[PDB]
Amino acid sequence: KRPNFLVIVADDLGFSDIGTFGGEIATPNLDALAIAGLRLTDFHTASAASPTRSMLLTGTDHHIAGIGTMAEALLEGKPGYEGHLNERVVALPELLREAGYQTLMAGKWHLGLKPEQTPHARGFERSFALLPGAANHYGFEPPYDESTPRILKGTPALYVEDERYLDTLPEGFYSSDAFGDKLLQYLKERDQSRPFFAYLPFSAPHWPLQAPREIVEKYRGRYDAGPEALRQERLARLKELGLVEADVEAHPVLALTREWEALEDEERAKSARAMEVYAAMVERMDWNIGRVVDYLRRQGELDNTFVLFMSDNGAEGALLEAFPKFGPDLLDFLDRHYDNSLENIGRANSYVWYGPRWAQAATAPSRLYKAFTTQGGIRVPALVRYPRLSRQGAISHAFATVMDVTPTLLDLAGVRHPGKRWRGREIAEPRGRSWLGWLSGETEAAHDENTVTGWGLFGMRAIRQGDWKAVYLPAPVGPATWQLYDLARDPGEIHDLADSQPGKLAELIEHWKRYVSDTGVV
Ligand SMILES: O=P(O)(O)c1ccccc1
Ligand SMILES: O=P(O)(O)c1ccccc1
Ligand SMILES: [Ca+2]
Repeated sequence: KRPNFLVIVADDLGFSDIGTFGGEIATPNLDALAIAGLRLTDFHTASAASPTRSMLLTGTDHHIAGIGTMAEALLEGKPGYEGHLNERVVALPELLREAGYQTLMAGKWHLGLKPEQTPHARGFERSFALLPGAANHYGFEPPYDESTPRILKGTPALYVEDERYLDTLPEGFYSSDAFGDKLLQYLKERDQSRPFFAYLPFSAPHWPLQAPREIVEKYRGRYDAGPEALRQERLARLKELGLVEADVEAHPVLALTREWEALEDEERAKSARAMEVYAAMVERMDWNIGRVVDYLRRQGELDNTFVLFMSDNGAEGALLEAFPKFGPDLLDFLDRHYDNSLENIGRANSYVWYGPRWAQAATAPSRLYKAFTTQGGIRVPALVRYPRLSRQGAISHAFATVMDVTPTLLDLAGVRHPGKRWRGREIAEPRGRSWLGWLSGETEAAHDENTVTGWGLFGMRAIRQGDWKAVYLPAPVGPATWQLYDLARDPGEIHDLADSQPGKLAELIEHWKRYVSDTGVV
């Protein structure tokens, strides 16, 4: 008996959004996986979507795997800054597929748009994928020409099924529902006598925030108290459930938007409606996850499926109107082409994001959010449900990263990572470490006080060894200097220890430099 795998990835979901992670959002199917499984509180991704994906599916750092910076932000020709998963890496599905696994995917790819970079070309026997980093959840497209804001030009509903670039979408297309139908179709059509690797990367709860009315309607008024009232509920509940320490000091909320109590009644009603919509996206995703899990359960296969759920990065605090490289004139265009009046928020012809204060409610007590290298952007909820593993039913604070997944699943599938050559081309070997020892109860963790780990994206840096972490946030968002935090004592990265622990910081700076050098950071 070799296990199946089901790897589920939410897009921009916050740490505490889910019930079992302290949330008020209805997430029954995940909750059952979570409570019975092992919930991780110190599992890390990268600070953004394609870099994290490239890590998930290779076992090594994104600067090596081809996604040194996002394809949207370019460096060109430099090795590892291709904008797609490149040929210096072998992908997890490619390895499993050669060792007998049915490799199935329905979801967001974000690892390349060209025929030779598709899920189909990178190891997926069957795939229904959105290739870009985002799109209108309903397939409603604005006009595409030179004047179209760059962020919208970058996010058409460009879907593929295997080799076929789809020329249209079914009527009633809603992303999370379509990903559910398709993964379910592929499972129903599988060879029932061989195991599967099912990849279910949703695009929910990623902007634009959109969900079926009948689900949003369930959260009517739930968010009228605003994002700071929400953060306080989330923090109380995280403490209550044992996910963060009872005495944790939460990092302060930093936002340049007007605070909730400064907003006029209409502004509040609309931002509350966006968080209602967001909630509805999470529940609806959860509901599609339940369709898949329930089918597997009825087939007598769930207990022999290793189930991993994770978000791909921290909650999305961005103001898309603030980076002019997303424009020109994003708001003016949206004003001319979309209907963001209150009643319409959440339909196909709205386009909203919920902004820095709602995001920060879900990353608390961590500092900031997506696209930053602080714990807010990189510490994400994750759970592992596999009953043959001995650590199950508990909360774990042991360090782990997204790069650990590939070695774990290869391990469990009984497949050796090929080493430094594959198909004759020279390739990278995983920087992650298999969780098998730790999850089978042999060891306390998969990493230790000497484990060194690096991040670097959008000019921001982090370097971590054991539980010490240094951070570099450039201007205008940080001091453009190295700050040092003891994450065991200060998980909010509030208390800069550069002055009191300068030796330790210089050690980390040295490790940072090895990292820059070993991964090809520019
Ligand atoms: O927020 P994401 O990094 O996943 C993204 C997607 C499409 C365009 C730009 C950024
Ligand atoms: O900040 P958002 O673009 O999502 C917005 C919401 C209501 C009216 C205008 C813009
Ligand atoms: Ca993401």
